[PDB]
Amino acid sequence: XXXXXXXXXXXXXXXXXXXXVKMSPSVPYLPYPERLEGWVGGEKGFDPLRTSDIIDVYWLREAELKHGRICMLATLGWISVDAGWRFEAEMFQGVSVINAHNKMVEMGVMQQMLSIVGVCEIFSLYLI
Amino acid sequence: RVPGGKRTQELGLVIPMADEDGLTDGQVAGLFVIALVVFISAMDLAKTMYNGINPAKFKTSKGKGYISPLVKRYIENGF
Amino acid sequence: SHAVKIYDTCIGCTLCVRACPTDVLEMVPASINAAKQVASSPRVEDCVGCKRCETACPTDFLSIRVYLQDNEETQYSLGLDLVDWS
Amino acid sequence: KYGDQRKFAAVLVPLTTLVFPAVAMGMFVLYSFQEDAFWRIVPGTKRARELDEAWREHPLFANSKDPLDGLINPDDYEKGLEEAWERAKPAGSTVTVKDKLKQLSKQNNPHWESWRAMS
Amino acid sequence: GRCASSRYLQVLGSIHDIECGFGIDNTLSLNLQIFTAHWGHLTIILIWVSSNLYHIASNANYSLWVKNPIPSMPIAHNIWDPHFTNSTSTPYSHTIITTILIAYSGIYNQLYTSGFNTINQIYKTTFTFSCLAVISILLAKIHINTHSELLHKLASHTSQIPSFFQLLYFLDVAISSVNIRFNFHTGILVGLFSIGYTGHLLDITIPASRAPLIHTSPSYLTFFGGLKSNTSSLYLTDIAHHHLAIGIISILTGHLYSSFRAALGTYIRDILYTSHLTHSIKSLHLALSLILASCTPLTSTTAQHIYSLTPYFYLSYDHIYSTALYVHHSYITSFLAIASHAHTAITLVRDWVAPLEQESSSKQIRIHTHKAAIISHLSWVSLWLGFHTLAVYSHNDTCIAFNSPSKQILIEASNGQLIQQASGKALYGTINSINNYNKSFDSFIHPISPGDLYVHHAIALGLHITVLILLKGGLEARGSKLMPDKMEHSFGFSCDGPGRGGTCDISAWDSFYLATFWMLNSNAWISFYFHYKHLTPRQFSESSTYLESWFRDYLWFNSTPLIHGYSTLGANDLSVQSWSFLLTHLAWASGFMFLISWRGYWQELIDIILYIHLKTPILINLWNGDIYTPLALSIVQARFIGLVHFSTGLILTYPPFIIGATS
Amino acid sequence: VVAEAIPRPEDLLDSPKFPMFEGSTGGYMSRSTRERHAITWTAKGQAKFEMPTGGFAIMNQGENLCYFRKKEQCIALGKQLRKMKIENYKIYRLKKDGTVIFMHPADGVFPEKVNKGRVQVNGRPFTIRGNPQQSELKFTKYQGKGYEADPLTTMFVKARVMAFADVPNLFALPQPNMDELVPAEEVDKYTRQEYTTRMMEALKRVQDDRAAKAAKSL
Ligand code: CLA
Ligand code: CLA
Ligand code: CLA
Ligand code: CLA
Ligand code: CLA
Ligand SMILES: CC1=C(/C=C/C(C)=C/C=C/C(C)=C/C=C/C=C(C)/C=C/C=C(C)/C=C/C2=C(C)CCCC2(C)C)C(C)(C)CCC1
Ligand code: SF4
Ligand code: SF4
Repeated sequence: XXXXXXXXXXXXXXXXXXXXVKMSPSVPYLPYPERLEGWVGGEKGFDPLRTSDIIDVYWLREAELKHGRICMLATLGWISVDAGWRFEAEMFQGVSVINAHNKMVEMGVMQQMLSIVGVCEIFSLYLI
Repeated sequence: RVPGGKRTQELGLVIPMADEDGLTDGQVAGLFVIALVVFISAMDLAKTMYNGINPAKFKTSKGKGYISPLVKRYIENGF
Repeated sequence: SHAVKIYDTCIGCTLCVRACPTDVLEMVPASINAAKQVASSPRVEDCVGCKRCETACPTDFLSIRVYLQDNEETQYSLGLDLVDWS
Repeated sequence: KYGDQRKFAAVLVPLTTLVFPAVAMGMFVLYSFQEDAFWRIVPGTKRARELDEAWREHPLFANSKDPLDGLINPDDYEKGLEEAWERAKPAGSTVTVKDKLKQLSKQNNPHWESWRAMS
Repeated sequence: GRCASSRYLQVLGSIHDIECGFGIDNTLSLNLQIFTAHWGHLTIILIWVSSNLYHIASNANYSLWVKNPIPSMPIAHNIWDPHFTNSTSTPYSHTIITTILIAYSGIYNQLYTSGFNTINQIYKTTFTFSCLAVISILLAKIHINTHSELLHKLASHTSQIPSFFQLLYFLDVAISSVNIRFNFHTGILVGLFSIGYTGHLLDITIPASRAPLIHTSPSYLTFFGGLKSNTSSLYLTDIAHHHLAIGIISILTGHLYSSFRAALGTYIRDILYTSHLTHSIKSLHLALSLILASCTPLTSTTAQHIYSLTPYFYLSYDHIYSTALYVHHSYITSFLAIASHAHTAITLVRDWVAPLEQESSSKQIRIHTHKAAIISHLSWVSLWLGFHTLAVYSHNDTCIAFNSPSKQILIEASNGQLIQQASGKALYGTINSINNYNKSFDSFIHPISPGDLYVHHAIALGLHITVLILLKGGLEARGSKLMPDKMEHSFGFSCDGPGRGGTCDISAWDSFYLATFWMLNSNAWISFYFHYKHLTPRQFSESSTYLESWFRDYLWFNSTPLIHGYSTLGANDLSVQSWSFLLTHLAWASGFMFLISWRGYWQELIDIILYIHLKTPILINLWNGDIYTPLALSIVQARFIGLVHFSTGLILTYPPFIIGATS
Repeated sequence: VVAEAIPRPEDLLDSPKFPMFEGSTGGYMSRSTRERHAITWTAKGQAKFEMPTGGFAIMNQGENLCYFRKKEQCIALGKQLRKMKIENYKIYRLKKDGTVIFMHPADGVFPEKVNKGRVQVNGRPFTIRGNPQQSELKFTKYQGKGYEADPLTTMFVKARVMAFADVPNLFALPQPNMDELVPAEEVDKYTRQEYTTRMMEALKRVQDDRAAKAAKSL
């Protein structure tokens, strides 16, 4: 029973049979969020907090991918800079990753990257 | 400055001016970029408000529309 | 163009017809009053809006009512002389 | 120096208070001669007709302008009205409910929204 | 056929009257247009805030004013005008340095109190508010698309039953829902915004006002009183505690209506149905009227309490800030107050369904049953106040012109004095029961004299007459004895013809037009009272019981520095003030002809001018007038344009006088 | 009634039908206007009259013909003539192409005199106060034009006003079941006459449920 009930008006509604509801496989006690059906991850059917009951999934999957992609790079960046991989050019002797951000924004190379990320994200905003 | 008004002259009220610049040209340009973004978005919004809603989109536009699951609840919760 | 409406309270005065400066109103036969006649406004496209008909109507509240429509004005409803809209 | 922002002013002030206002006035007087000019307040514009017809094409707003819209079963309403009028019909009156309503719906106002003939 | 020159005025007179739009067919379109307009207006507000913050950051001296605020003066923005002297130096610049304007808004004290210390913080704030403007416009686009997507989802929508058409009424349930809106407004937008501002104060404002202290401990919530001695303003700890209390109260209140679930909270309809109300809450004009009537006490109390209990650092030390803020907010709240009545009249014209003739069930019905009694008693109280204020003022004027100051009728303001005495006893009992006493309340209670009594009677007269005109217009908007069909016509229309006695100024809009003059006059009285008492409390206390004192010791006397601004002796930094003074006098007088001279004269004049143009050699072969036919302004347009000129002149003539007198 | 052959005023220079009139700047503005109104009449004596466009005139003992820009001027001259016991005057509107439209004594009988075959145009069968409230006709055919409503609509809204004051006996409209209704429009069961039976049974179920719920604490 994908539908929340079976009726014609929501005063004489006949709720679906309890054993016949679809139910999420991740959270077994919750009904399946049908708005997620069709999207890639929509087989674990995990959406408690009901943030897809309110917001178009196109937005959330856009935000989910951007977070994951940006974290996959950031995790690699932190690991490599910590293991010690400073770029070939000089002026890149930040000694430690934790102080790399404040060091580089002082040097002047972070303002460049923030601009380059900014323009691509503004282009992303038009795309989204 | 040539002050006017009794109180400014009889109290010595002065208007200090910074000898520095305030904001550098780079900061003004950074503000102007986002001002231009506001400007483009506002022109688009003005166009959309001028033309208004198009109800006949269901005959030509793709997709099938969407009512968010909370919007349905708000519909059937009352008015 | 304005909107000149005639209501049932008309008693066939013919004063409204006589007061109209652009021949908007006319008398039609009827059976709702002792005069056996009521006013009609077949040509409100020529109604300038002077409301002389309302001044001339002697019923308790005017049996003829002129509703001004300024976002509707035509060349006849404005009395244009120096300029033609046709 | 405390100046050096006047380099921005010498371009922006003449621009936004002379070039933009003049271009805006010229564009406004040009827009005034479009057939679409002020289509939301000026009667008899083409776009107003297209918008009204587009609204009427929507399945929800088909019978939206009808003041009598709402009667779920108009046949039941008409039958009940006819039955109620039959018991109250005065003596040998020859007026039926159907033609009475038909002639009460048909009025004679030729000069109403006649501006729907140009665009 | 096509239009005439009056098309521009006709269109612009209802350019934002979205109910009068031609394509709009349903409440869905109206509500969505209104919502998008709200988003655009919020964007405009955010851009204005960012504008002020930028100009304080770039073309100003916040970094120097913050150091020595009492004698220093803030800068609004630079002056770049090619009309000034390219030689010498203007009176607005320190010789070769750039030209500047002194800010009289009060943003400097606002930012200083809020915790700003550096220009960089103001620049970042400007950037953030521009970002918020972008966000608001994008939200407008988002909501337009979501509603259009619901509309498109009606291409996959059917109830399989004839009841499917019921969905027509629920398409704009997002905007038109009331219980959810009330719950979330009163809870989040009020209470939690107050709580967040308490957090802001505790984290920044109080830390950046004194020596370093404990980690924002609960000792930051005090109950001192008012007017911290050093900065002559309210304690920031008191402000944080006040916002915390208001936030808690409003958060608790916000759980009242049934917002998200049908099992919690009571419905507003059921609340009204069992009370003396049950109004038509689906009217947008009614909601607008009753929220404009809510912003009016808020703005009036803002004007009163920014001055009486100054909340910003060194705000009382500025002789121009205190008057300018009060006058500005008094004018804003007067406009909102008359707006409430105007939209109540529009509600009665457009969005009110009434019973047949006698069903006295609606509140508007019961008001309309005895509307004549209301208007007659309002006229009586207005007449009494006018007669007995003007007559006593005339007595004082005559007896003081006749060298007899002791023959005046000076009613001691005993009732206001009793209220002040009770409040002062309460405050003194509060203070005496403190181990940290010797507090100050600035102008919360002020010396009240017979002049105060007479001015208060004049203000009550003005309020009574403004309410009289507005209430009469609202109650007779749907029909009076003179014109018993007024609800068949528009809210604003020219007249009902010269017959039936003559019917000039008969519409409800004409009642608003008449009432705006009285709103302006009452506001002028209030502002004159405040400014006169501000300039010299002693001279006001003694010589303000006769109107000649108001004419001489205030207007004629205090206008000396302003007229001397630019003359044949040099110029001051008040030159703009004097020039704007004269320009606003010209604007005020220019609107007299739109009010006194009426259309037909000018229509004949325009016909003569058009005759000339169609008779001039070259013009006639290029322009026959058939396209945009020049016509005299219509009657309602003429009244509105004259009202606009009069309002602009009366309002904008005052700030130059304030600046010349106080600065 | 036979319309005459009123020629365009720019092609009838120096006509014997023109009355002797002084001539002023008040005449119709050529070079900008092409629509002219013409009034013709037959007089008995050369009685002086006043032109509607300034200046006086003397009629002709036979036919007369005048040209004016506005119908109002022609009607004013017609009233002036009729005061002099001159009937049989006709007023024509000349189109730009020269088409002659017969306007004032439209059916040959003056509008103040009852003539058979006329029908009350723009007539409303009630007192002026009988018009429906503007608030009732919002977003209908008569959005801001309550005085244009047909009498059936006025009676319908009057009955609605009568009904929507007995609040306790009203029927609240059931809330639609959005989540489980609303399939694709191709997914319908047709049977339109059965759909009203489904309406009847569903509304009966709704009313029975409401009565059962009300009879719990009432
Ligand atoms: C101070 C108020 C004021 C002003 C300025 C005017 C102005 C005018 N009245 Mg008027 N009038 C007024 C009050 C006023 N009236 C009042 C209270 C009444 C009582 C009913 C009348 C009754 C009245 C009648 C009955 C008549 C006039 C007429 C006139 C016009 C003839 C004078 C003229 O053409 O000069 C030019 C106008 C000026 C204002 C002179 C100054 C022009 C400025 C300084 C120069 C240009 C500024 C510059 C271009 C800036 C550009 C604008 C900016 C946005 C860029 C003129 C438009 C007569 C008319 O129109 O006949 C021709 C006429 O018949 N008036
Ligand atoms: C910003 C990160 C982010 C975003 C936007 C999304 C977005 C999405 N996820 Mg996803 N996910 C994430 C991180 C994220 N994910 C992480 C880190 C995990 C690993 C645990 C998962 C595991 C996961 C599964 C297993 C599934 C999804 C699914 C989905 C989709 C529907 C769920 C929804 O509506 O939530 C979108 C909205 C949010 C995520 C907002 C949450 C923000 C809250 C307020 C933060 C709360 C956490 C907080 C940091 C912890 C507090 C700290 C302390 C107090 C304890 C949607 C596209 C489902 C799917 O594929 O559907 C198509 C699905 O089955 N996600
Ligand atoms: C989340 C992504 C991310 C971020 C924000 C950073 C941030 C930083 N890295 Mg880094 N890094 C990352 C991922 C990331 N890293 C990964 C994945 C690797 C492994 C290959 C590294 C390897 C690395 C090294 C070896 C070093 C840094 C260093 C630095 C610091 C200085 C970089 C600099 O000056 O700009 C340099 C870059 C630019 C000026 C512009 C580059 C062009 C941009 C990044 C691409 C275009 C923008 C946009 C993303 C378009 C792509 C779209 C795409 C989705 C299709 C700075 C704190 C330096 C450091 O900390 O030591 C001093 C350093 O030496 N990084
Ligand atoms: C017989 C005389 C008479 C009486 C008994 C009243 C009685 C009343 N008038 Mg009133 N009135 C009168 C004459 C009178 N009026 C005249 C002549 C005018 C025209 C100026 C008005 C104009 C007027 C207004 C505009 C208002 C009233 C109002 C009222 C009521 C409140 C009291 C008030 O405002 O008084 C104050 C009265 C005045 C300010 C008017 C001046 C009084 C006149 C000059 C007295 C004339 C008396 C007459 C000469 C006696 C001759 C006797 C002799 C022939 C034997 C009250 C019912 C008010 C109301 O309706 O509130 C309930 C209100 O708003 N009256
Ligand atoms: C229409 C009548 C009217 C109105 C609207 C006002 C309005 C106002 N008065 Mg006021 N006053 C009035 C008549 C009125 N007064 C009369 C007749 C007197 C006696 C001379 C006073 C004496 C008075 C004093 C001493 C003070 C005020 C103050 C105030 C202000 C504060 C409200 C207040 O406490 O008033 C009190 C409420 C009333 C007076 C309402 C009474 C209304 C009745 C009908 C008036 C007629 C009464 C009658 C003459 C009594 C005769 C007695 C006799 C039989 C022995 C407010 C603006 C105070 C103020 O502004 O301080 C800053 C203040 O201190 N009033
Ligand atoms: C490329 C670039 C650049 C350039 C830039 C620019 C060119 C800028 C400009 C800018 C600008 C030039 C800006 C402007 C702006 C404006 C604005 C921002 C305004 C706004 C407004 C609003 C927002 C409002 C609106 C509205 C209205 C009023 C109407 C109705 C509707 C609405 C509400 C929408 C540089 C090199 C530097 C740097 C790099 C990048
Ligand atoms: S004046 Fe009035 S009552 Fe007389 S005929 Fe004309 S409409 Fe009828
Ligand atoms: S308003 Fe004037 S022109 Fe129009 S019908 Fe009445 S009298 Fe005739």
